[PDB]
Amino acid sequence: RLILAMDLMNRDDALRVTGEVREYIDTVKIGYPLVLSEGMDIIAEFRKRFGCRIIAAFKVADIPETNEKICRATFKAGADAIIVHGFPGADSVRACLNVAEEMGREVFLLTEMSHPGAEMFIQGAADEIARMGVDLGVKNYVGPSTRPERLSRLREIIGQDSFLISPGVGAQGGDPGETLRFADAIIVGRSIYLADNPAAAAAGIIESI
Amino acid sequence: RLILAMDLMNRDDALRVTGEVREYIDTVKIGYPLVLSEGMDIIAEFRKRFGCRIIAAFKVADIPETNEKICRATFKAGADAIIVHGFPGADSVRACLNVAEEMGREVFLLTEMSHPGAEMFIQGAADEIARMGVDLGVKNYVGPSTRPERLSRLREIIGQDSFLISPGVGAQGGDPGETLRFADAIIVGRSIYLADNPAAAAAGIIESI
Ligand SMILES: O=c1ccn([C@@H]2O[C@H](COP(=O)(O)O)[C@@H](O)[C@H]2O)c(=O)[nH]1
Ligand SMILES: O=c1ccn([C@@H]2O[C@H](COP(=O)(O)O)[C@@H](O)[C@H]2O)c(=O)[nH]1
Ligand SMILES: [Cl-]
Ligand SMILES: [Cl-]
Ligand SMILES: [Cl-]
Ligand SMILES: [Cl-]
Repeated sequence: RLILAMDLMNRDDALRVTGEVREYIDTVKIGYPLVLSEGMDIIAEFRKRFGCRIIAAFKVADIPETNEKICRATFKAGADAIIVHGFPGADSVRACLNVAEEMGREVFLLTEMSHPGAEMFIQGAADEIARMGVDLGVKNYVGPSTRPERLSRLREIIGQDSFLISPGVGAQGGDPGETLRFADAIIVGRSIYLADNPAAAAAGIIESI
Repeated sequence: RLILAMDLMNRDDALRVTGEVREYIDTVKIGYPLVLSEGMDIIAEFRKRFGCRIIAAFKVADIPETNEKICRATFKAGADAIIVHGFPGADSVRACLNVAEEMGREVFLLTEMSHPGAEMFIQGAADEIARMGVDLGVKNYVGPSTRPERLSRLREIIGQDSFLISPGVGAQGGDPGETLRFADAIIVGRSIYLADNPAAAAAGIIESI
């Protein structure tokens, strides 16, 4: 129920930390901080080295045509799933779903974000973004640990069978236990990778879980 | 280090047994007995239901053009890797490697088989099939548990970094421990799925390992 957000930017440190906490996870979320610094080949290296599932945290938010290209490159690189923003609309999300279907991969729909600014425009559209996901057949979602009442509403819309993961635990203020009342898994980055002992930090989260 | 060969033909029994032994594995080898009976959709169902890696045991052995089509359908269905026969030659293997590269997936090269008949024609070509794999850049191989001296020779050719899995353990007479002196993982089918208590059978193998 714990996903590591590996946002370190240098390959050596990323490999060190991921290896140290491998026993407490099986899924690593890799995003642009690491990929832009070390290249897309890092995805296949991680998948092979650690035998974990890899979720690409690219939160695609372009027009349909470009979203298709990004998804294809991401799955070609070996990612098991890609996170997609829902605010750009149904056609942009459908483009990602089409490529995931073609390549036997998964799409996670980001519905409401965890940072303070998410309240400005995203929050007001979040319920509709989640309903759009349900209408499109999306089965994997991302919602905020920092707002459990919003996480509850998201779970209500997507149902119990849908898979929901949630960032914002630790550094941003979210609580593991409270978040897991609604999400199937929690995403944790800094609380683990910036810790003096990442393995102990992960173990401590697991214990409370 | 244990891969389940799930060759039961009915979905209910396959799901039952795989769920019962899930804690002892993380990789399931699915082949034609199950796929032809329940459809290719069973691959994605297993991947989702159990969160395990899926190796498609199709041992592709056609001309390049057809091998390409089979590999594409297999990866579209969600398989993480596909097993390919090496006896048909380099072009047939290259066709599979090309699709695996396009889709961010893996190819396992079957070099020598485990049954008695493998001594008739395959064994005499096995060393060369393995060398061909090395020349083509193959990093994943399949060799026989029933002939550890042959498994040793295969390991010698492919090197220590290559990943080697081995069927023939249990029902066919192979030994877990002896096989693991050379292979990274053992494939076990009947000894587990036909057992009165599959979980206990898997646990017993794990203990001896
Ligand atoms: O609404 C969202 C969507 C994505 N992330 C991402 O999830 C991770 C959370 O990291 P951290 O705050 O645990 O360090 C980071 O990769 C971050 O970009 C959020 O934090 N909130
Ligand atoms: O040389 C080979 C190649 C493949 N398999 C396959 O590996 C599995 C071994 O099953 P079992 O003998 O443990 O039941 C089966 O799916 C079988 O088709 C072998 O046994 N030997
Ligand atoms: Cl993300
Ligand atoms: Cl972004
Ligand atoms: Cl096989
Ligand atoms: Cl066959």
